[PDB]
Amino acid sequence: ATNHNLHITEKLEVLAKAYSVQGDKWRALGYAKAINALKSFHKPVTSYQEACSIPGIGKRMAEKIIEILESGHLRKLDHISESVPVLELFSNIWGAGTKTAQMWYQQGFRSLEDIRSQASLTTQQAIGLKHYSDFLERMPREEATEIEQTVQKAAQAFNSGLLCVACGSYRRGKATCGDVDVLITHPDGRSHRGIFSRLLDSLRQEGFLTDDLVSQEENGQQQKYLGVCRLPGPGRRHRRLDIIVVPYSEFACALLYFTGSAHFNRSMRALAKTKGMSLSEHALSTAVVKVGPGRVLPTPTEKDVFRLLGLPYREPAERDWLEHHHH
DNA sequence: CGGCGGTACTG
DNA sequence: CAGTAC
DNA sequence: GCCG
Ligand SMILES: Nc1ccn([C@@H]2CS[C@H](COP(=O)(O)OP(=O)(O)OP(=O)(O)O)O2)c(=O)n1
Ligand SMILES: [Ca+2]
Ligand SMILES: [Ca+2]
Ligand SMILES: [Ca+2]
Ligand SMILES: [Ca+2]
Ligand SMILES: [Ca+2]
Ligand SMILES: [Ca+2]
Ligand SMILES: [Ca+2]
Repeated sequence: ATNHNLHITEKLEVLAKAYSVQGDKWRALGYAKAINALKSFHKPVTSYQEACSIPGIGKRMAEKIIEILESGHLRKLDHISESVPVLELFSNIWGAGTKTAQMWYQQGFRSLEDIRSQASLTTQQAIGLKHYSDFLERMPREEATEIEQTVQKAAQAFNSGLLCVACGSYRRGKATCGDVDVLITHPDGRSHRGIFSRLLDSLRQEGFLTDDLVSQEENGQQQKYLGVCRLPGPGRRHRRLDIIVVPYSEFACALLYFTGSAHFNRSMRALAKTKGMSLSEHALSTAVVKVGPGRVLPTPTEKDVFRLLGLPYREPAERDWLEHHHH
């Protein structure tokens, strides 16, 4: 775009973070939409009226946008609770969300050392905690490619016809990635089955996977792996890796889901529901509603899902937000 | 005013 | 079930 | 927070 309201969005984002770490998620959702709407606007907002006219912006947000626009900052930023930056710190641990972070706060911890030395930690959070720094860093797009190639090469050693694709921010074209998302399927509709057993064992053998966060290996029909990998060679960081294995008939919906963004996926699914459909990572489904399951519409490609939702195909680089348009 | 995406693990 | 995650 |  070119954010024409940069000075405004900066400040609303601080505020938004604050609700977000305090656990006030709907409020934080509201801020995020407004903020995207400001960023995409053709010009600096100049009037309260013009602010309210924007979908995503109502009275309370227009008051703020205006106050910032005239007076040059936002009072409310100097009343944010002091606990917020601790709650953010604790929430940046993988596996600890706002509840854990609040529990730790009421136990009086205020730093990661208070966490290590005294807090009770789930298995996941202990892993989250020891890799705190590495997991906060975004990786270059090129390290993501090598991670994906590792997973793919290990998969094709078992079956050369297996399809592997990196999704997430990578597929949306970004320069850096918070974590790598790999989608595996097989066009024969069948040989995706039992992959995780073999694939995980192989990736552990040569030391690439260093920890597992979610991986239900008791289940032969396991569909997801969330864990931690590390490319070989000196000084490499530990990275988050997510792998999903799906049947080929689910490929377009899984691809769409895994490409995201999160906000994009939410809006798509909200749209589907407005049309008596249901959109998931597994399928797009018609005639919903206790509720009734409705039937799967076949969707051999992502274009089919867009078409059935009455939208034009959206290129992966333009899937940051649904309500963001224009070539 | 109530709804705000739909689903998969963990414990 | 609540919590966290994708 | 905003929307229907
Ligand atoms: N709450 C969520 C989270 C993710 N998603 C979907 C499924 S996984 C895909 C990408 O999500 P990630 O959290 O890896 O974000 P991105 O890849 O966009 O960015 P970075 O990893 O931060 O580079 O989005 C979702 O539908 N709902
Ligand atoms: Ca509006
Ligand atoms: Ca966390
Ligand atoms: Ca590939
Ligand atoms: Ca991810
Ligand atoms: Ca990602
Ligand atoms: Ca396990
Ligand atoms: Ca309310």
